[PDB]
Amino acid sequence: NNQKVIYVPNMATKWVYEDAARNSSNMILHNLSNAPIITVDALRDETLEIISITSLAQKEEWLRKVFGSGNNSTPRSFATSIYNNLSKEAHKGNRWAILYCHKTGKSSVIDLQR
Amino acid sequence: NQKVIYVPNMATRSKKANWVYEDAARNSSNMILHNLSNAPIITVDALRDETLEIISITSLAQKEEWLRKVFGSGNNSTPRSFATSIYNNLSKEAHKGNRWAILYCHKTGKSSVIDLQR
Repeated sequence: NNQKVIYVPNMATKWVYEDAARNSSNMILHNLSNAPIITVDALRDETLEIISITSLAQKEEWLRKVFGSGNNSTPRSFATSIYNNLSKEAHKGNRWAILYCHKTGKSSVIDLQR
Repeated sequence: NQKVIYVPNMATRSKKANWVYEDAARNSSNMILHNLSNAPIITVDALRDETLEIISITSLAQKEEWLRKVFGSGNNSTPRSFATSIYNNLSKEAHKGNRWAILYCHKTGKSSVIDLQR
């Protein structure tokens, strides 16, 4: 039942660790279970990557990286819609969105507070 | 029943769509939540934010590149031994095929979800 908790000490600086850590994971599972699920037909691997590691805080940089360039660009209306959806969820004070790509069958967890 | 939101990409279609999404997105997400519910939790006393953010976005595939990215700023004061220990614990889980780990900082209570298969 209990999730494995692995304490990793820092030499420069246990039931208590385990309790706090399990409570944290459980809170995330709770919030994740209420997160919106954004669904798209297809996403380039590179696009999903940049979305999965890029802060929403600078809108133009997010768009610039997601729009990409030239022959390998991502449609602007489509990228922009993804941003506004993610951003809307973020501004509600919430941390998570799930991004599902049908072509791939793959879901990814997006941290909106990155 | 979380909200499902379809974002269309007409530039890539012959024809406008077309509930298959609305239902399949739900299923893959349920599978995610289930696996995450059981993901190992790596817990540390504290971690510099600079180091947390890099760990949360970096592949475990190559250890030397991971360390390279973690200390890329030349100004990261996280002890190298501590960073390496975190890598080894994360890697061990990733080697099992596990997609997910939670990284939890007890000092702050800050908790991040780690994709172990970047």
